[PDB]
Amino acid sequence: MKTVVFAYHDMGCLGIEALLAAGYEISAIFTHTDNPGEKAFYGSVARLAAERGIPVYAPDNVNHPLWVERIAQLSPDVIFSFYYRHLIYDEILQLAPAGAFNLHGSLLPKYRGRAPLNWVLVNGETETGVTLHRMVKRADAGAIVAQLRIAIAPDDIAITLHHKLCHAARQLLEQTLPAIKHGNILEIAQRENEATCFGRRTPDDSFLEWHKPASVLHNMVRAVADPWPGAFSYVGNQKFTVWSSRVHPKAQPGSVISVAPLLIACGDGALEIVTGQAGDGITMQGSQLAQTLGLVQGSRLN
Ligand SMILES: N[C@H]1CO[C@H](OP(=O)(O)OP(=O)(O)OC[C@H]2O[C@@H](n3ccc(=O)[nH]c3=O)[C@H](O)[C@@H]2O)[C@H](O)[C@H]1O
Ligand SMILES: Cc1ccc(/N=C/[C@@H]2CNC3=NC(N)=NC(=O)C3N2C=O)cc1
Repeated sequence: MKTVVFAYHDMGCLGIEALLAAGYEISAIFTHTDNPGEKAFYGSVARLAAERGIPVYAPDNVNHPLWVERIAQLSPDVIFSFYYRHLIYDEILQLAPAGAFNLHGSLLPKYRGRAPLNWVLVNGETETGVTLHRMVKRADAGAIVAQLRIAIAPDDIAITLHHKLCHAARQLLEQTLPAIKHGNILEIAQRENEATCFGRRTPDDSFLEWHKPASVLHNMVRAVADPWPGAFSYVGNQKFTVWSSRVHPKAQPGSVISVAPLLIACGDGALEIVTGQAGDGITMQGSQLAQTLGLVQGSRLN
């Protein structure tokens, strides 16, 4: 079976890895260029393809006609997206007779959209999953071919959850790809009244507002802990990042209760800044972070 593939990130790499094991011919892979703001810790889909002799591109707009045209000539039987970031129109999606699929890290139709890895940790979800589905004009909405559910633990952060999502993702593809290759899918439409959609995330989305409950602020620390861009606050004009934290069950919110442990009063309870860095400084424990910041007992953040 012949395939053209749209992939990036660790999921991109495992997807391609799974396609090749299961015995497909990946005729070409589309991907993206890396960006300076996003710590690139993950597998490179472009290195993967080169490694295996597959043609690889990263056009900013795959939906431009010339690209539609090169894709149509490759005669993809099936189309696979694994963690690609832009929409692929119905023109490219129609070109595959056996159809097109996407692999997505959520219990669809919950957490459609972007960065569900991170969104579920922000919202303090106790479980999540991986879904493989028909890829249609409308984002993350086509019929579900398979789904594997996995539990989020309280001590989990973005990096630990991501490796569980990838582990789950590879299994899903072992449990799915032969069936797709042979012509044997139970696809079920997604239930629209259950659906949720969460949008694009930026570093600025992890600003810490200390009027919130601590466990809310703690779940933001967890959702973008390193290698994500880190939840942050300010001391004066000084930005500083909270890399890891701990909820500790009469100081007003955003006030430094103690500086060792470095403990900030929130709206409800208190959050311990276990580790953090000031501006572009090195990472340190919280007691040291205070000293560098000039924080004292009773200091006010924004
Ligand atoms: N099917 C979806 C599955 O999740 C992917 O998320 P993504 O890989 O993070 O990619 P993206 O949404 O584009 O977001 C990444 C950008 O967003 C930044 N980001 C991501 C999460 C977050 O919590 N904060 C943040 O700033 C990253 O640093 C980077 O700049 C894709 O959204 C879809 O493929
Ligand atoms: C705002 C936004 C923008 C893009 C997006 N997902 C893009 C990604 C990549 N390309 C896709 N192509 C198609 N035709 N359908 C999909 O569901 C797609 N996606 C599914 O993960 C999700 C939300």
